Amino acid sequence: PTHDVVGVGFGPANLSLAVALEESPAALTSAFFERRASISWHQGMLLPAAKMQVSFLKDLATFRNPASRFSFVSFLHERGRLVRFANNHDFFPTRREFHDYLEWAESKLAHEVSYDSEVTAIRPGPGRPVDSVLVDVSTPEATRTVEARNIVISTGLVPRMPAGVQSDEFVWHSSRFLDHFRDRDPRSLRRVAVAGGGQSAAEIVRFLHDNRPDTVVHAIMPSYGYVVADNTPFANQIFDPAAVDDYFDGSKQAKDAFWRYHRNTNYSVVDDEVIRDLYRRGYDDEVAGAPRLNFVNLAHVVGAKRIADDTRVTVYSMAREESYDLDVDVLVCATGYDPMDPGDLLGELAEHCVQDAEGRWQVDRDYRMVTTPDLRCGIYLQGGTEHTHGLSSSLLSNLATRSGEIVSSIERRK
Amino acid sequence: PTHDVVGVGFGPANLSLAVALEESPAALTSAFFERRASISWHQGMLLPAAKMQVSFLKDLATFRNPASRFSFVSFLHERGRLVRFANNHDFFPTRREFHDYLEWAESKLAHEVSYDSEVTAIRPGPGRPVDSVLVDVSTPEATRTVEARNIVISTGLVPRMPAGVQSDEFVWHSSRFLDHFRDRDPRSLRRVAVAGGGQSAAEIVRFLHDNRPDTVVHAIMPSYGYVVADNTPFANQIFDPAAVDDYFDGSKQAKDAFWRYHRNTNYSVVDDEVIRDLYRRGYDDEVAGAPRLNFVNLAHVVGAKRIADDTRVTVYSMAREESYDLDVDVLVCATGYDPMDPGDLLGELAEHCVQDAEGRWQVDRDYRMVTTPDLRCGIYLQGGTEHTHGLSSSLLSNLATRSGEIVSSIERRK
Amino acid sequence: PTHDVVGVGFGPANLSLAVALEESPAALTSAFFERRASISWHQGMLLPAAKMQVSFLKDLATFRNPASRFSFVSFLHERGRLVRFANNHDFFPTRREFHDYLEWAESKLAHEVSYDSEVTAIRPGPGRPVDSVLVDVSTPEATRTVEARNIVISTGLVPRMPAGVQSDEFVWHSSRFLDHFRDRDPRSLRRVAVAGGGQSAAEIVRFLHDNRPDTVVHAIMPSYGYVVADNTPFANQIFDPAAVDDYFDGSKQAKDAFWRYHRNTNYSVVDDEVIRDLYRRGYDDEVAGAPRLNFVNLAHVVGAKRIADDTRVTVYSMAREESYDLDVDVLVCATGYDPMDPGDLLGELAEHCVQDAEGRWQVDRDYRMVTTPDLRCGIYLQGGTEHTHGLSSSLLSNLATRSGEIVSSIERRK
Amino acid sequence: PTHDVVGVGFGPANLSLAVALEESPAALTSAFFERRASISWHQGMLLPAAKMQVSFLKDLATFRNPASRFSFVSFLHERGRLVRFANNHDFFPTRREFHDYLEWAESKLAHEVSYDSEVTAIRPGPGRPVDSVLVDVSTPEATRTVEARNIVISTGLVPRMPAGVQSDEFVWHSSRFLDHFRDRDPRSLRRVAVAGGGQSAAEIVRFLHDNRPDTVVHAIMPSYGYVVADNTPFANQIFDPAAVDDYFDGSKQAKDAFWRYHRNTNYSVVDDEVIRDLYRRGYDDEVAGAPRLNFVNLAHVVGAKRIADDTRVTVYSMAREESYDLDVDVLVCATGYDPMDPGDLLGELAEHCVQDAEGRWQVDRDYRMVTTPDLRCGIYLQGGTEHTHGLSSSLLSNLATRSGEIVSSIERRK
Ligand SMILES: Cc1cc2c(cc1C)N(C[C@H](O)[C@H](O)[C@H](O)COP(=O)(O)OP(=O)(O)OC[C@H]1O[C@@H](n3cnc4c(N)ncnc43)[C@H](O)[C@@H]1O)c1[nH]c(=O)[nH]c(=O)c1N2
Ligand SMILES: Cc1cc2c(cc1C)N(C[C@H](O)[C@H](O)[C@H](O)COP(=O)(O)OP(=O)(O)OC[C@H]1O[C@@H](n3cnc4c(N)ncnc43)[C@H](O)[C@@H]1O)c1[nH]c(=O)[nH]c(=O)c1N2
Ligand SMILES: Cc1cc2c(cc1C)N(C[C@H](O)[C@H](O)[C@H](O)COP(=O)(O)OP(=O)(O)OC[C@H]1O[C@@H](n3cnc4c(N)ncnc43)[C@H](O)[C@@H]1O)c1[nH]c(=O)[nH]c(=O)c1N2
Ligand SMILES: Cc1cc2c(cc1C)N(C[C@H](O)[C@H](O)[C@H](O)COP(=O)(O)OP(=O)(O)OC[C@H]1O[C@@H](n3cnc4c(N)ncnc43)[C@H](O)[C@@H]1O)c1[nH]c(=O)[nH]c(=O)c1N2
Ligand SMILES: NC(=O)c1ccc[n+]([C@@H]2O[C@H](COP(=O)([O-])OP(=O)(O)OC[C@H]3O[C@@H](n4cnc5c(N)ncnc54)[C@H](OP(=O)(O)O)[C@@H]3O)[C@@H](O)[C@H]2O)c1
Ligand SMILES: NC(=O)c1ccc[n+]([C@@H]2O[C@H](COP(=O)([O-])OP(=O)(O)OC[C@H]3O[C@@H](n4cnc5c(N)ncnc54)[C@H](OP(=O)(O)O)[C@@H]3O)[C@@H](O)[C@H]2O)c1
Ligand SMILES: NC(=O)c1ccc[n+]([C@@H]2O[C@H](COP(=O)([O-])OP(=O)(O)OC[C@H]3O[C@@H](n4cnc5c(N)ncnc54)[C@H](OP(=O)(O)O)[C@@H]3O)[C@@H](O)[C@H]2O)c1
Ligand SMILES: [Br-]
Ligand SMILES: [Br-]
Ligand SMILES: [Br-]
Ligand SMILES: [Br-]
Ligand SMILES: [Br-]
Ligand SMILES: [Br-]
Ligand SMILES: [Br-]
Ligand SMILES: [Br-]
Ligand SMILES: [Br-]
Ligand SMILES: [Br-]
Ligand SMILES: [Br-]
Ligand SMILES: [Br-]
Ligand SMILES: [Br-]
Ligand SMILES: [Br-]
Ligand SMILES: [Br-]
Ligand SMILES: [Br-]
Ligand SMILES: [Br-]
Ligand SMILES: [Br-]
Ligand SMILES: [Br-]
Ligand SMILES: [Br-]
Ligand SMILES: [Br-]
Ligand SMILES: [Br-]
Ligand SMILES: [Br-]
Ligand SMILES: [Br-]
Ligand SMILES: [Br-]
Ligand SMILES: [Br-]
Ligand SMILES: [Br-]
Ligand SMILES: [Br-]
Ligand SMILES: [Br-]
Ligand SMILES: [Br-]
Ligand SMILES: [Br-]
Ligand SMILES: [Br-]
Ligand SMILES: [Br-]
Ligand SMILES: [Br-]
Ligand SMILES: [Br-]
Repeated sequence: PTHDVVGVGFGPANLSLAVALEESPAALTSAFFERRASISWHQGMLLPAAKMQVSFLKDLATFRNPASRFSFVSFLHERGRLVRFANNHDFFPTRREFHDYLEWAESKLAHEVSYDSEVTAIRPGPGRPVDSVLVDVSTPEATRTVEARNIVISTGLVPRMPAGVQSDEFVWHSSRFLDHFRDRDPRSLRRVAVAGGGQSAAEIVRFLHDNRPDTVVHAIMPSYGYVVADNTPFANQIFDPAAVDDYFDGSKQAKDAFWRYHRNTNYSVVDDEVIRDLYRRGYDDEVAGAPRLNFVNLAHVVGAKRIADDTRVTVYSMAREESYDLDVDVLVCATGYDPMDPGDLLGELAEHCVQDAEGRWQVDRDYRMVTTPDLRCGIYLQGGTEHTHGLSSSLLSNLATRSGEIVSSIERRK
Repeated sequence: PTHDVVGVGFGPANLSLAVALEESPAALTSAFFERRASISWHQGMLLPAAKMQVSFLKDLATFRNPASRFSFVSFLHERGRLVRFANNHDFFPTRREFHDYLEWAESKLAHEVSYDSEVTAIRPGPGRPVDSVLVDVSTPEATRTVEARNIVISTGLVPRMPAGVQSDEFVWHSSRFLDHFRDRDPRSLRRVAVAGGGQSAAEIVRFLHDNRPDTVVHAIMPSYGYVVADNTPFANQIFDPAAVDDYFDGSKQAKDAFWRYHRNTNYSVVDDEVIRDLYRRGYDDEVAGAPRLNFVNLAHVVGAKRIADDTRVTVYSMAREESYDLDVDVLVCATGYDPMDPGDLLGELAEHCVQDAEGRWQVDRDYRMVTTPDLRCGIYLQGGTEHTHGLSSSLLSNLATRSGEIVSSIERRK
Repeated sequence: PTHDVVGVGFGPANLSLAVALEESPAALTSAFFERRASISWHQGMLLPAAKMQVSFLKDLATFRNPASRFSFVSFLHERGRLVRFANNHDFFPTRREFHDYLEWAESKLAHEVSYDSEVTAIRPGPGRPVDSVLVDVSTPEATRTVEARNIVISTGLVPRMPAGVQSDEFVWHSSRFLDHFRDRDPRSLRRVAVAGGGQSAAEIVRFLHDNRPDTVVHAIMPSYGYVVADNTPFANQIFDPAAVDDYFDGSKQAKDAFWRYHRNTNYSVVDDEVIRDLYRRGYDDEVAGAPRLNFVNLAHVVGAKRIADDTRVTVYSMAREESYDLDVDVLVCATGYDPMDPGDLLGELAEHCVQDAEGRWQVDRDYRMVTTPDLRCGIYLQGGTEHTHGLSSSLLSNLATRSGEIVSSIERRK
Repeated sequence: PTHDVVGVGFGPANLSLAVALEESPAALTSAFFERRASISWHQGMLLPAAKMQVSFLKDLATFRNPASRFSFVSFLHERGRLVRFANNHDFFPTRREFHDYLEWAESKLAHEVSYDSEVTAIRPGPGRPVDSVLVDVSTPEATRTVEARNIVISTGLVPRMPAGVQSDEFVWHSSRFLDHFRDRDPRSLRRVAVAGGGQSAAEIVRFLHDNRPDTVVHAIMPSYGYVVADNTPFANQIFDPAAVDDYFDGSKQAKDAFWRYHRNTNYSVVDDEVIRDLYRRGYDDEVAGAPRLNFVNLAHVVGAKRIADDTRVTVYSMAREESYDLDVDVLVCATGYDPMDPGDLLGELAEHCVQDAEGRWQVDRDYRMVTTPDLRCGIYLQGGTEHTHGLSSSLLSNLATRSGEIVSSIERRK
């Protein structure tokens, strides 16, 4: 049994793909494999006040199909919370509500996703030219192989630790913050260092500040203060379907300009509202004569070691061009992520995939990897297209159109 | 040929009815009559900056059917403006865009509306009990009569001038502001009086101030300054479908409480942003040493007379308890509207319509007039239900659910 | 030793008076008596997030003297927080910071206030015409009498409980909320009823929601939902110095118009941001499937009784026109305040104070009670002038100008 | 006659110096020379809606002296506009009002400024050690020389045109926009090109769009849309007095970090509000079917030539890597400014001024140029300290403290 398309991973990207498949009149067979027991959308960072960074209109389908049964609005309606939501006049749902939306959409699908199923490799199917791929799937009990004419890789961002710092029992990456934080006896995390100046760093500091009154927090970041995230309307355009065209067709000089001017729309920046809230907290503590937030600016974390009952963080100060130590109970590294790497699961098939001068996967407009004539199977990327398709690659801005484009591509080639 | 339902008037209310009819699986025949040449939704007040007072999610259908082909979101999509609109992050479209939406929805309808068709009377059909009504329709060429088992009256708010003031060539009601303003020579309206403290009054003054630099404006209103419109989420809940029930099923005492506390959600009030804009304009003029906005507070317009080339406005000052005369080129009365009244159109049928103690029409929860057993035809009201259904009656807050309940009622009784 | 002026009470109003006295070139002797141990400015309601309802520019002096050593700006500067405050771009300080400001201003004063000193009576001095008043002061150790040519009564708002509800250990007035709440066992206040729809009611509910995850709260109020406080620039003009004149010189009809239209600037209303925050909390709880905020609208508390371990609150529902019982651990009545009344303190002197038709004190523009020729001493009111001077009487909007006018009046008559 | 200090230029910077001198108890003689007829603070860009980029609290003196007779608040009070201003709740005055403030402050000043007086050179005074400088002043009638022990150079930003483009009758720099625009016939500027993506560019485009309904505008900028200006509280800390020290004492690495992360607080960026307003304008035009704003992104103006009745603008597109022409009536270059440079004015004294490795002027913390032993006179810079003191150098953020430090330095050396 050969599937038209197999999806690796089941986060929002492949979920929108599943939705696109179901709404398409094309009869395409599919299977999706997710390593986790269920949809798990950055749960480590599902903090109490966390808000979506995108508008609810930017959901799984609406931009493609304004009357989708899978729209966020449909979700609200079924949950009897559309009227209440509209009264709030906030375009940005909470992360918690959105996570619910995902699970609701997944349930509504006719198709059934295979959970607890980790794709370990993707191999050339039999014959030349290669007309199918073999997908090696590991479940807790067994292992098996499924065959597919096309494959869509959507395995998500990859946590990035500072150079020279390894995650450990008292050194956490932000992605696994709540995982670790639930364990730990409250009276044992009185001193926390948080590395980073981005959205993750800010949210974690805010959470620590609100959730227990006596925690002392060291916010260590290279900038002089949080840099504001740019969500102004002209800016939000870089995420419009048509802007993806602009970026794709543009010269390397144009692509650079994109990053040079508009990297602030997403990377190493903090939403305006979160910034103000942190500032208000700092101000009120000063008034109360009880400072707890220590902003260590123009600095990086360059090392961590456990010494007795204290995690010793080595900080490099740019202002003084000197390193020094910082003893705390826990170091949380909110130091960001690396892009999805298409090459991960590809071994041999990577031989048939085409790189450019600088070594990067070549990708067609329809998110399909460029291959030699030895490969006729479609390898599509949702994620890992930062170089070719732009800033929207890892984000939720363009789920509907990207998924739709991929489905159409697959139908066209069938 | 007897129709299941005939709609009198084709503003947003009956348009949502037409949509509800089309989306309903029930096979109901219908005709709609509009006296104008086309949909004309308060065009006299389609000022440059005018913004909807209701969220785009409150459209013709979405609250009833979250995936309607007639949703505002569908409209944006077809116009290729959904992405752009979402980037704006504003829940409130312009009046101009919304007017487009209505025309777009009307065109989509399978059914064809009869324009240039004024309903002049509604009369008892033949027989007893009365099982149909006769609808007298006047077109430019002819007159005719069509028969219907149910009728839905939605003829809109009725302009209300101040007592003792009649509309005239230099005394206008706000509803016909642009109609009269586009005609006049700019250099002839250097002095304008605007009566009222509501949304209409404020928008007109703002428009006059922005449009031409030398117009002097007298803003005459009973309050000491504009009163802010309440659109905070809890007060807004009075427009929830469920709040209609609360109002309907509530005692007279409870109904009175709605008006006493929440009349400021709509009547005699001005949107926060419009108020601030006017204030900024006044401030900047003062700085420039060139005042043009004269706020005449705690006052009422009590008369107008044309004297040579001047419109003389008689103003009563509450502070002073005396009247005085104000000479301008034009008096614009933004003094509001009276509710729809099915009274005039009904004639003989009114005999079979039951009134309450205070002589008002009794109306069922499904918007259907209470009748004697002599009358079995449904007379539904969209508008004119302020006293039975509450503050949502004349507004856009509840189009989807009201229209849906009327359609269901008609189907149930068939 | 006869003082030119004696101040009864030392809240913000008399503090601004003290400041006005010191800044005036006039050499006037004074004494101030405060019953409490120190300045105590609604400490029972000093909740964590509470924000001033008035701009920092509306402080003790700035409107009168734009370069006062007692300005809020001077306070920030001395505290080394001015730059930090300006960066925040918020016109509204916290209540906690403002309380600090008051104490700071009090300390800076040359004059020394007499604390722990309750004024128990004000009596006619010796002679005719009565030329001085005698002020009976009770300290913890002794009692004494001081003599003054003028007296300024500023004893503040008086807590008002719902009719037929008396405060006790499980039935609190909002004014003493933190007094009772602190140290009460957390696990013993799992069910709280809060009566009222005003700023106090809203802040307490929000605090309860924020500070304890388990607490179930019943918000009981006569309106259908919180009514927004009007702070828009034009309505806010009623607090301008010149608007005091407009109100004072205006007819009874005009005065009524102020209250009819602009009572929503202060009474029985809630700040926009606090409303939205409560709504967001309610929404998120619904999403989480854990409702805790119960809004009991169109209702009022009509009785309370202690029954075993429960406080039984009798609620009257306007919608149903019936009464029912609600069991909670504590009833907090945030039911507002009555105006200051010089009546009690005055005794005999009241004979020489002229009343108008409705039993109310006549007051001159300069806040000086109207007296018979039998009395030449100045009795000034800061507070209790709602009926003569308007909505600014109990508020912080006009401290600088009122205090300045009182000082000037006293100097003029000397 | 030898002055303690001579100021070159009389914009806000030297105005604050004059104020600092006055308020200082030190008896220092001074003269100020301005080449214009009066204070002329970027009048070419005094557009109708233009708003200060800095809080009113950041005025001539307040941060140094919180009760200055020259504060913005004092200004408002004297103008009888303090109450009205506070009611507006806007920290940011209009540029128009601020310009008034400057003139008002100038008039208050006890000592008189010499207008129509252009400093043409600064020379070594006679003898050894060099204890004075000679200032060559050219008035319309005569020329003269004044002597001073110290000199403060504050001659402002210098307009910068694109490379290969020269200002002309139909090619304007933004700084002279209104100067040229008030002259031209309206019907002759139907096609305008505006180069730049900064605050100047945005304001001019907005003005052109609002002013006349039929102007077509080409907005040419290197970014893919306007980049938001960062004004959030933490990033704004870079303008704190203490942040000057951090920048000054910091390594080159640290200084680079300030620019790398926080350049977006001021350069090549646009205020949030202005961006949103432009976007709304674009949206409404599309709805109206009448587009007029053409955003030419990822592009640079590289040339301009007059050809008959057309200004032909050569545009380089980074996306296509090619150049093309656009014909308009006028090209406005809003392409920014170069820093103040004491270089030109200094001449021979420059020999006595020490440069660093990269050939830049070495400046002490007090703003005083580093000199050779023979030179004992103080040469202070207000402006032109970007490389030593940081991003505050050309701005209004720090007038009070900088001026105060310079005055103190002069007194201390005296
Ligand atoms: C805390 C936080 C919050 C947000 C965001 C990031 C972070 C860290 N993002 C960006 C983020 O990339 C986005 O929200 C989604 O996670 C992207 O969807 P994906 O399906 O592509 O990755 P995603 O990570 O969601 O899905 C990957 C899945 O594949 C599974 N998987 C990986 N390898 C596998 C294998 N070998 N076999 C089987 N399964 C495998 C993983 O288990 C995982 O479930 C965002 N962006 C935005 O625009 N707005 C927003 O609000 C947010 N919110
Ligand atoms: C300037 C302005 C702006 C707004 C609003 C009012 C005003 C004055 N409204 C309220 C307004 O009532 C609502 O928007 C609709 O007009 C109501 O729809 P009807 O369909 O009920 O009115 P209208 O929309 O008033 O429908 C009546 C129509 O029937 C026609 N008609 C009358 N008599 C007839 C006859 N005898 N025969 C045939 N046709 C006849 C009329 O010609 C008219 O077209 C509003 N509310 C809100 O909630 N949000 C908002 O943004 C606005 N905007
Ligand atoms: C929780 C809360 C918060 C606010 C406000 C009210 C409340 C309840 N207000 C209004 C409030 O009225 C105002 O802030 C001041 O309290 C009024 O000053 P007095 O100085 O007039 O009152 P208070 O400030 O009430 O002055 C009274 C003092 O006199 C003392 N006293 C009474 N009788 C005495 C006696 N016989 N002998 C000696 N001393 C006696 C009392 O002890 C007390 O210290 C307000 N308004 C606004 O415009 N903005 C705001 O932010 C707020 N904030
Ligand atoms: C349109 C616009 C608007 C703003 C700003 C810039 C621009 C272009 N700025 C920055 C701007 O640099 C600042 O507002 C002041 O102009 C700087 O003060 P200066 O006194 O140093 O220069 P400024 O240019 O104001 O004054 C210099 C003066 O010296 C005179 N002069 C020059 N050479 C001379 C000579 N040889 N002899 C005699 N006189 C001579 C000139 O005539 C001129 O009047 C700003 N920044 C901010 O933080 N907030 C804001 O709101 C603004 N607003
Ligand atoms: N509420 C939400 O929906 C939410 C929450 C969290 C994250 N997200 C999303 O997830 C994505 C990533 O955000 P992110 O904050 O996790 O990552 P991020 O944007 O890459 O931010 C990483 C930060 O850590 C800094 N850093 C790197 N090495 C460091 C070191 N050795 N010491 C100190 N700081 C160091 C980076 O500084 P430099 O770049 O200057 O080197 C940067 O400030 C974004 O798309 C974001 O929007 C969303
Ligand atoms: N942008 C939009 O979508 C828009 C624009 C305009 C209107 N509308 C809507 O249309 C409806 C009507 O609003 P409206 O502003 O036209 O009317 P309105 O709300 O009824 O207000 C009428 C005003 O005139 C005053 N008034 C009455 N008699 C007067 C007199 N003799 N002299 C001076 N003033 C007098 C009223 O004062 P009192 O009430 O105190 O007596 C009131 O302030 C509302 O639903 C509104 O939201 C919407
Ligand atoms: N309302 C106000 O108070 C107000 C008004 C206007 C200005 N200002 C102030 O004045 C100062 C300067 O602002 P500004 O906007 O005048 O200048 P600016 O910040 O320097 O911005 C100049 C812009 O022109 C661009 N540019 C450079 N060469 C170009 C070319 N050949 N073709 C097209 N575009 C080109 C720059 O792009 P790149 O830099 O990316 O190369 C940049 O976006 C700031 O302090 C600003 O805040 C204040
Ligand atoms: Br968005
Ligand atoms: Br719903
Ligand atoms: Br690193
Ligand atoms: Br560890
Ligand atoms: Br970890
Ligand atoms: Br949190
Ligand atoms: Br492009
Ligand atoms: Br540290
Ligand atoms: Br796409
Ligand atoms: Br698509
Ligand atoms: Br709404
Ligand atoms: Br679209
Ligand atoms: Br009319
Ligand atoms: Br307008
Ligand atoms: Br109810
Ligand atoms: Br309904
Ligand atoms: Br329905
Ligand atoms: Br205020
Ligand atoms: Br400070
Ligand atoms: Br109590
Ligand atoms: Br709180
Ligand atoms: Br619930
Ligand atoms: Br007063
Ligand atoms: Br005064
Ligand atoms: Br403008
Ligand atoms: Br600022
Ligand atoms: Br004033
Ligand atoms: Br250039
Ligand atoms: Br040039
Ligand atoms: Br030219
Ligand atoms: Br020029
Ligand atoms: Br530093
Ligand atoms: Br030519
Ligand atoms: Br400094
Ligand atoms: Br200083």
